[PDB]
Amino acid sequence: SLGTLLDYAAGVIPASQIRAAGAVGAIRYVSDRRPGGAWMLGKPIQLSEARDLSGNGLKIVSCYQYGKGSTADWLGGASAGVQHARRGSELHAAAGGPTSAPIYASIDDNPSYEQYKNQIVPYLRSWESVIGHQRTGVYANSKTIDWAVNDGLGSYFWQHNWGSPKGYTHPAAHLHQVEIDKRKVGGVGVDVNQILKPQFGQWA
Repeated sequence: SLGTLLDYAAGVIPASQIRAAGAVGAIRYVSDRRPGGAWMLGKPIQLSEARDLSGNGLKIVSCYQYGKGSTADWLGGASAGVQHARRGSELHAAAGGPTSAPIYASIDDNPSYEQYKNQIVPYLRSWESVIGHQRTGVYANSKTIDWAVNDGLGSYFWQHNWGSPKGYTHPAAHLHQVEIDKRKVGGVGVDVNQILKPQFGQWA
């Protein structure tokens, strides 16, 4: 690793506490709170929080996840992709996120090849059609990252371990989620991510 990035949905953490926890920045949501998700005070990142993080010399990265499970964003394929990508782009810009920075679209699942080809490919192609190939990031397991890389879908890859081989890091991944909810920072549960490549989608 080149440093740690934290991700969290339950609340907003003062940048001084992210820095005190040993992280060099955070991966933050450019998404709304779904029904049943009003507790996700960490969604979406606001301009004031982005200014706090950057102010303390911390890195910022954008990710998108609205639904989950039975309401996973990618289920609706192309039509779902344009609706979610537009909103993510709008929220990223509202928090002062530059258009030179990507947004990591979430595949918070362990899909089959059938789900990938029939639903995730049109979903991710819609993200590319809205914000561009160069701005399309993908949060997925290493199997899904490999399928996307092999298809030339997406430019940034953030590996999760649900459906990835034990102890494996995909050689194309920019970021790797290595720990889920095993830490609390400023009263908020956080996930830990390792930076693998020097250009990983940081705003600055």
